Amino acid sequence: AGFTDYKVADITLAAWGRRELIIAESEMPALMGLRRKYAGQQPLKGAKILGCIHMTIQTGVLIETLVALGAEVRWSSCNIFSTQDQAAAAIAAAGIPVFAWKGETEEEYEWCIEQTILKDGQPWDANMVLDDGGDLTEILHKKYPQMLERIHGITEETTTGVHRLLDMLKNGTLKVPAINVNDSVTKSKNDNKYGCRHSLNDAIKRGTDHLLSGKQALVIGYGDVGKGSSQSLRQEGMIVKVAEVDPICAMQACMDGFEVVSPYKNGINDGTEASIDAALLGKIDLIVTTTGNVNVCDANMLKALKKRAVVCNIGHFDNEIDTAFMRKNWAWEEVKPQVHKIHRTGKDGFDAHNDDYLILLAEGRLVNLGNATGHPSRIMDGSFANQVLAQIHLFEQKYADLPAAEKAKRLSVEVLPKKLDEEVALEMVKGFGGVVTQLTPKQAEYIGVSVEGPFKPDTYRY
Amino acid sequence: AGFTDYKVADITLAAWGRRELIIAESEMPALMGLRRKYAGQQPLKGAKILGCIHMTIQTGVLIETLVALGAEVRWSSCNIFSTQDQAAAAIAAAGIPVFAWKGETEEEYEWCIEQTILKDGQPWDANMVLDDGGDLTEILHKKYPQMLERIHGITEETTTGVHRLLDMLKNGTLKVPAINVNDSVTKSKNDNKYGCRHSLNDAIKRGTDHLLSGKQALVIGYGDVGKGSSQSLRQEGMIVKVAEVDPICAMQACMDGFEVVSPYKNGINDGTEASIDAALLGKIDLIVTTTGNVNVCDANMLKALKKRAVVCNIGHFDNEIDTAFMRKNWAWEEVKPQVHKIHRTGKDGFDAHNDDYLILLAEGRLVNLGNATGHPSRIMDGSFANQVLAQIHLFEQKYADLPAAEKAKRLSVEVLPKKLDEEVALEMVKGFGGVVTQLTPKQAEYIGVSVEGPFKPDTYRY
Amino acid sequence: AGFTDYKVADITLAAWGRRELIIAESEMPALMGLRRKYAGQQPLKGAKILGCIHMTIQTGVLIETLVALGAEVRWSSCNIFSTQDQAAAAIAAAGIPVFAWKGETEEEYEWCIEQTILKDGQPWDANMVLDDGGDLTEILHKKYPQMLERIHGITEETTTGVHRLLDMLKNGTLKVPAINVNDSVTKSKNDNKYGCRHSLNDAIKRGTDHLLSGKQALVIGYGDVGKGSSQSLRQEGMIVKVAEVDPICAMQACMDGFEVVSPYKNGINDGTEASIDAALLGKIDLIVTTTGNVNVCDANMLKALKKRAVVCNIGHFDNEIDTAFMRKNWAWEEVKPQVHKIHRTGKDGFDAHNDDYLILLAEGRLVNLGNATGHPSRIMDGSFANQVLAQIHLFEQKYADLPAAEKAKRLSVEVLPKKLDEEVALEMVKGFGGVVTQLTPKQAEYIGVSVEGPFKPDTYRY
Amino acid sequence: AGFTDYKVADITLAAWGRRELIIAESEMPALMGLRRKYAGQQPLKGAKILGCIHMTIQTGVLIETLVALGAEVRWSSCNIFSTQDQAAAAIAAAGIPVFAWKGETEEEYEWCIEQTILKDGQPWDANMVLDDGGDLTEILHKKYPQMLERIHGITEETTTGVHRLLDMLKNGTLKVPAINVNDSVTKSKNDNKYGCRHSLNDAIKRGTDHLLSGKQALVIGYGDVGKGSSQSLRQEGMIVKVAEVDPICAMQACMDGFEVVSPYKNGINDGTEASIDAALLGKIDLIVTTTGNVNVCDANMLKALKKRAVVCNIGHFDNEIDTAFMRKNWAWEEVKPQVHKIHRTGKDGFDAHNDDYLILLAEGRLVNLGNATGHPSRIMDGSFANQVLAQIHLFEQKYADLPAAEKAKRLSVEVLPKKLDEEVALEMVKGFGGVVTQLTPKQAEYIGVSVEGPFKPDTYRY
Ligand SMILES: NC(=O)c1ccc[n+]([C@@H]2O[C@H](COP(=O)([O-])OP(=O)(O)OC[C@H]3O[C@@H](n4cnc5c(N)ncnc54)[C@H](O)[C@@H]3O)[C@@H](O)[C@H]2O)c1
Ligand SMILES: NC(=O)c1ccc[n+]([C@@H]2O[C@H](COP(=O)([O-])OP(=O)(O)OC[C@H]3O[C@@H](n4cnc5c(N)ncnc54)[C@H](O)[C@@H]3O)[C@@H](O)[C@H]2O)c1
Ligand SMILES: NC(=O)c1ccc[n+]([C@@H]2O[C@H](COP(=O)([O-])OP(=O)(O)OC[C@H]3O[C@@H](n4cnc5c(N)ncnc54)[C@H](O)[C@@H]3O)[C@@H](O)[C@H]2O)c1
Ligand SMILES: NC(=O)c1ccc[n+]([C@@H]2O[C@H](COP(=O)([O-])OP(=O)(O)OC[C@H]3O[C@@H](n4cnc5c(N)ncnc54)[C@H](O)[C@@H]3O)[C@@H](O)[C@H]2O)c1
Ligand SMILES: Nc1ncnc2[nH]cnc12
Ligand SMILES: Nc1ncnc2[nH]cnc12
Ligand SMILES: [K+]
Ligand SMILES: [K+]
Ligand SMILES: [K+]
Ligand SMILES: [K+]
Repeated sequence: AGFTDYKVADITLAAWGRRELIIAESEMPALMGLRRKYAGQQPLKGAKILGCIHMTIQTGVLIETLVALGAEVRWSSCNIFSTQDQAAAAIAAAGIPVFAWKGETEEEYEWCIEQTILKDGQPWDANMVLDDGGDLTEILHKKYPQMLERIHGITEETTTGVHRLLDMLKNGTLKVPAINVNDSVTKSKNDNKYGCRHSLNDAIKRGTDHLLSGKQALVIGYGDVGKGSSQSLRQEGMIVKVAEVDPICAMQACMDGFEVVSPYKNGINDGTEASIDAALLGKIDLIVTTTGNVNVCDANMLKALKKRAVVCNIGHFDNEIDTAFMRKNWAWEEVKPQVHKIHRTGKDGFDAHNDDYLILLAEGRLVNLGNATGHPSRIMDGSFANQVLAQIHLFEQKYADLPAAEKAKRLSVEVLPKKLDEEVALEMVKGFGGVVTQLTPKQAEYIGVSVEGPFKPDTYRY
Repeated sequence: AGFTDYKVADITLAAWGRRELIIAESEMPALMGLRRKYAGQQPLKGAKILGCIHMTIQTGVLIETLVALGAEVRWSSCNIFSTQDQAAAAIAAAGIPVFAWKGETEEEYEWCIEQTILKDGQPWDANMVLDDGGDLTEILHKKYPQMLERIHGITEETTTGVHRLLDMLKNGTLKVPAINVNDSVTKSKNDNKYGCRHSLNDAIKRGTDHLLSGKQALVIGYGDVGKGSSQSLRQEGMIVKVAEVDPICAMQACMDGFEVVSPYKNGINDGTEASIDAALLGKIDLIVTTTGNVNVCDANMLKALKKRAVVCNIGHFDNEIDTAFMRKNWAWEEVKPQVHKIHRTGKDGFDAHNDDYLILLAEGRLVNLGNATGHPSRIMDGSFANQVLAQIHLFEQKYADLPAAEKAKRLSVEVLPKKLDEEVALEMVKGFGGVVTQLTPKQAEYIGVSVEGPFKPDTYRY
Repeated sequence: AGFTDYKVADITLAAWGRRELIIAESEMPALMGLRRKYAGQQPLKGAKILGCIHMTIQTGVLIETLVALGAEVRWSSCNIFSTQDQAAAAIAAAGIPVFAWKGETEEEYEWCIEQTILKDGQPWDANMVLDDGGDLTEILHKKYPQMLERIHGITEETTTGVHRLLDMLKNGTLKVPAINVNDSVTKSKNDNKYGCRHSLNDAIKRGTDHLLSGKQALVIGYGDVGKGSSQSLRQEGMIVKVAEVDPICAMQACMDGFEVVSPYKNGINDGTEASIDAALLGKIDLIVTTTGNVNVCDANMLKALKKRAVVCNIGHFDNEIDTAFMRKNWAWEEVKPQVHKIHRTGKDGFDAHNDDYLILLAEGRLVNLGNATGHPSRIMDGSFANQVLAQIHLFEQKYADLPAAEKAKRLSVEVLPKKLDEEVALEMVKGFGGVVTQLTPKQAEYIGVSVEGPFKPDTYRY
Repeated sequence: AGFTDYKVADITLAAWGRRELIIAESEMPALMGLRRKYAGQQPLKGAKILGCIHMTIQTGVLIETLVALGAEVRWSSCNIFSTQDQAAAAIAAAGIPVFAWKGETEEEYEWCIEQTILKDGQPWDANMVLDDGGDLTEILHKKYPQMLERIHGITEETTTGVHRLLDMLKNGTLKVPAINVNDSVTKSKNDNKYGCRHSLNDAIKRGTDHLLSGKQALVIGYGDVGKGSSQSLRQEGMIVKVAEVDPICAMQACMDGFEVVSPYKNGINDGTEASIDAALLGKIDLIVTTTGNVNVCDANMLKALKKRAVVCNIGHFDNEIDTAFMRKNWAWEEVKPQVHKIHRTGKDGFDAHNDDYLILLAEGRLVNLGNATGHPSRIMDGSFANQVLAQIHLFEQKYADLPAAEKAKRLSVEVLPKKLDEEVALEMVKGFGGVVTQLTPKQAEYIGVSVEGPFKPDTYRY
């Protein structure tokens, strides 16, 4: 009962967090099916996992699934605003080291990751990594390279983090093999698209309580997150316009019934105020960045936006919006946590009744997790069942224990095989009460598949 | 001008067809852009293309683009009901050999393909093949192998035809290389999905004029065609249920807001009447097959359907529905072309006032093309720009002229490169008036792409 | 068998029309329930009904219901393009006088109405009137006032016709009592709104085969027809803008997720070209008029529309669009019946390849009936069950047989009582397989209604 | 300033509340337009308003508009869970008597109303009443008749309160005239419908964070609230079924694309368990009551619901659900405020891991206000502009000062005139940036209206 190896906002929130974990378990059949399937086998016995992912109720169910399969863990959040304090409390109260609270400073964010890496002031004997966005992976490679000599693999959650892993692999700087969890269909579709459909409008309502119907939105990007975000707004009755640099994604937006526009005249972002389509931006009530890119809602765009427009970002990092420009030039009036009016009158105080402001959500950080609770349990079930399978695979592979010759042929970034992707999906469908049909032998022969799958070639896009 | 090398329903429909071709050209900017870009170069000069694809207005613009780039062609439809007679007439009146009419018998269908293959009773000097579904490809391999010796390639339109090509490649029986046109994103995720969204409800309305809002539909399959078909019906207000054998596609259906059901109890299709979920099928007003598989709307399902339900197929071939069972056992009352009441009372004549019938559309053949006009020009623009690019590529490669050892290195089924897919998409977006944004050099570096694209890795699923 | 008292396009279409009538009966449970309920009673024995309403399959079922209840009728269509020739043929072949074909001239339209009014060159002994739009009503009042001395009532179908009846009543020129069928909920909602949702996109697809998704629409008006029309387009993925003069209707459009715009700068229609919002009109691909008003798509709007935009009208009369201006100034190229390219280059012939044209559907007449088949049977069931009830009521009232004192207290325009409106709706719900719940006595007492209804006060708006 | 005449949860929330009021003012152009138009005239100078309506931010803007026009007020909430504590704090900190907090007991709820009625232990000098649901109106009639002698009128917000007023009028017990604010179009067809569309899914997400897409809902009722509620869930991807006793509303549900079902076999609610459609209720994941009626989600329905279904009510009063049965028989586990697991195992404690529970939101009280923030400011703008106009009208009429014979002529429940309804709507449309078109004199004559409106007859249903 003398557990002290944690730091959370308020340990007394634990009972509430535990009640929400018990509900979440009932919403996560793929993940809880893995718990039941592998509990006796203990496939993660001896695993010591450094985890860095949004400390939500859903991540709590992931953590306790890893522990139930035999692992020890040390946990932090991968964003300063995404922790649910009741989830962090419930995990700490169960005797699991977690360093996470909603509303960390940047210094506290780094300190939290460091508290997972170090145990009693010395490097923990970690041997597995679970990451979301690549921050823990980067810190280990830059600051604790000796620890990577003992680590069998990294399982990376998100599009931005995979990009960072691939840059390291191309540069010969990745030191351990990784699984790209993002690119399972039961992750990328379910989480990146459907999760944002549920949680974007949720976060905007909680932050502002604004009517969305009848108002004008601009969604920057139309990848998986942009697709789900645009739907989140369109289904509420917003008039949604979409920006894109990828003409295939822009084609999908047109065919999906959106008008495709650019913030810049003729799409040319030459850096001048003259290039901004001021007429377009002057009619926009809400802008949402979804790109994983840098400065896609720039200073000149922010200057041109309609008065009282809402500005938010649902991509991984806040630099999608030039919030640095806003910090330098405009006065911030906090409405409530994660909601700020940015007064474009200047930086020297503000007029509480000034009409020329923007509303920035979550200080430009991931808005669904910052102003609401991120994706719902039944969606995160897919992503996190993938994470568990990937942790099992890399931990059983034992890369750190292999001779150097075996290591060279295994230093890669891989995806989960389609058969496992299908098995996760089947458990998700059953959670809805859906009934999948079984092919007859003649039908399986006719289309050239096994009755048990996989049902599509690896090239299939769904 | 003394041209007689054609067979169509009614040559006097040519002027109407030509008016619709001129409209369609204005709806097909990618295809007409290729005409403008390549007309001076004449990249298909010397090409002699056997074409087998639905003889619609959209196919007319494809044909005339190939001719405009230097090709000569001989053309037939790939389905007995999909020709638009005014399109066939306009092509024949332009001096282009075409053998196609709406409402062919099976014998006439085979004769029409044979009239493209033979000219003046002897093999035409063909050197290229454009196919949709693989029927012409199969006839050439089985009956005209000497002609394949001089053919440089096949460009195949559709999922079913690609499967047939891959079976041949794996068995060592494919004799010329092929391009899988289906799997461009501007084909598969445009034509297969959005095309069916436009044209399924269109065909049902033309065939029956039934209100769809408030009625119950069952869509068999949730691949690209099943996704577009379900949306076609849901957007009209149908209550849509979806069946699937692929749990990933079933998961998408659930997350897209559909109830996932099986015609069989617990999904087990064991051939007994007892396996049919009679309560489910007894409530269905419309069943649509979308699978490319065999007997997915089987005899026992047809016996169990609600009285007066509509039965149709939008997959390539009619054997998705057991129409043979219906021909053997039940009396067919033609309402009008491509609309039959199937009287479940028996086969010995019918009672015009019997209440126990099903309405079968297009005798189970592709319903969008059989009962309406298939996909609209602005969607087919994508598929057919891909076709032209693929014809240019295989014709310029000149496989038939290669030595045996070089043929061996090039005998493959390939897809178009992503850069070309993006260039097609860009023209389509411009056709909507969409404006694609250009990355700055810093943004392109940040995400690791060229400013000119491609913007996604080949693994990206959109 | 010597029946000659009719004029239709082609009597040989009768068997096809009869097959479609038999299907339509199965889609019209309220109307066929009235047939079964009242057949023995013959409540319309002795009725001699002049009917003027779109001679569609649905009107055929109405006609034969009146006849089955004892009436004699003489029928014409209320629009030159709305007849379905197979329906007119089936009615004529059954021995019922009908004068109607698709594609009448204005002179033929008037001649057809006159052939119902006259029998053997003399006024028919008509005693009831069923009208849609008020043309027959107007002709009787202006040209055959003596016939109105024998007529017990008029049952008027549509919003425009009711307006005309109310003007006559206010002016003391209406000569017989009328029932406003339009304002039953089972008419106005079902027909005016839902019918247009089904049939507007249907007609545009049949006329043009244009992709609608991703394109820009302007719907003029947001009453019942404008609401249904906007939904017909939005559900196809159009980007729909709405114009209105009624701020309450405009508020609904905003809340329904549409941008509300005016063709005129600041909404001020001063008659000058300068007042046109040329930037707005230059981006519109489709304009649909829904108002029942005059010149809502005027000459200056037509001049400013985007090249190749589609122009159509779904209100009752063609004068919603200034087609007279187009006839005077621009060359018309017929694509096919009810589809014309209007070449804005001038009136002296046209260039078949000119890019500066508009596509006008149905020459500006009701587009759903002109280019498709109007509303579906299951929707028209509501409107036409109301018509039958209203004919029974007015015929049984016997206004023409009353003393002058009784006539004065009965010269009114009335609606059907709510209890009958509910009974029609119940039969419609049952046709969908819907199950209405029965209030318990305690619940009925709690909300202050009878268990049998009516369930709402007459002020309720639904 | 020494003000103590209030009771709120926490006065230190005032500054947050004031920030949200200032935002809400920018979202409420009709209400703020009334403030600007009437501030100089002071039409409510001398008004002393007892107000009983949900103490939200939106109600704060209403209160301060009344005060800005000259009124003094004493305020309470009309529901124990609907107060936003920061709104109550901001109003109290402005020196306005308010007695309201989120989470009142029933005794506290009654005490709060009593603190508005009494000032310093004696009747306040009230002369106007603003009510939502009729509780304050009932207390005044039953317990404070002498106070009603000096009250000029009641302005009643909601359907349930209007029903109570009409019952009193019919029984001869209503003592002062009333305005039915509910039945303005800018109230009923804005607040009742669109408000629930925004706020129902909002409350469910905040209370449970459940994914809604792909799950089964049953909405009891399809009036204004039921229509908006069904849309709230359907737009999230729920499979929504609708129950109704009114066949017209049921017909609308069918035509809007919903399956219409009854909890009872054949719709017969005879009080036996055998009458429950157990198969139907066993598949429902969420039930929402919308009726204003009693016991529409009864004890037998609650016993039959699928395990872990969510149960909630968005009608005015909690007796739509038999929560009394649940309090008597089943154990309640509080998850967090306004979220309880109802364990169907029995009442003698509960098992935290029991799978057989229902999730009840807001203890069966109005869920949008109990678990979220009710309707958004831009929707409440309409309702509350109507409230202000109604207060001005009844206060200026001065009923309490009239002689008995004149009171008799004015004792009524009336609605606001259409012209005012349109003027409210126009301000709302301008708030979206919408542009209403002005009729030309010829067009106004053609349809029989004034250029200034009203544009529709009083019978028009929108
Ligand atoms: N908040 C969440 O819950 C959540 C969930 C999943 C992923 N993410 C993050 O969201 C981001 C996007 O992820 P994704 O999976 O959608 O990636 P994606 O690659 O599928 O899509 C990003 C899109 O942005 C477009 N884009 C890039 N630069 C642009 C610019 N300047 N203007 C317009 N469009 C531009 C690209 O063309 C691409 O289609 C990543 O940072 C990812 O880590 C967040
Ligand atoms: N009519 C058209 O215009 C049109 C357009 C494109 C393609 N097609 C044809 O439609 C068919 C489908 O093409 P696609 O691109 O959608 O292929 P696809 O592979 O994307 O989808 C077919 C789906 O059917 C499912 N399926 C197979 N057997 C099943 C069964 N017994 N029950 C339920 N689901 C089952 C598969 O799991 C798969 O997801 C092919 O024949 C293709 O050639 C028609
Ligand atoms: N084609 C069909 O099947 C069909 C069906 C029903 C009715 N109708 C006809 O459609 C028309 C409309 O009927 P409705 O029932 O919708 O009537 P409605 O009164 O409910 O709606 C007409 C709307 O037009 C608006 N309007 C008038 N002038 C306008 C202008 N200049 N600009 C913009 N908006 C303007 C009005 O404000 C009103 O809301 C009538 O002519 C009716 O007879 C046609
Ligand atoms: N929560 C909110 O923000 C909010 C907003 C407006 C009104 N309300 C309240 O919601 C309730 C409904 O208001 P409304 O304006 O929609 O009223 P309404 O009269 O328009 O609709 C109620 C509907 O319930 C139906 N109904 C009655 N008993 C039924 C039963 N046993 N089963 C099924 N259907 C049944 C009626 O037929 C009717 O159509 C009222 O109590 C009102 O005060 C709440
Ligand atoms: N609820 C959630 N938990 C963890 N990671 C997430 N990413 C998005 N939503 C999430
Ligand atoms: N199908 C139809 N028949 C008759 N009148 C109509 N009005 C609209 N559609 C109609
Ligand atoms: K969550
Ligand atoms: K077509
Ligand atoms: K029809
Ligand atoms: K609110």
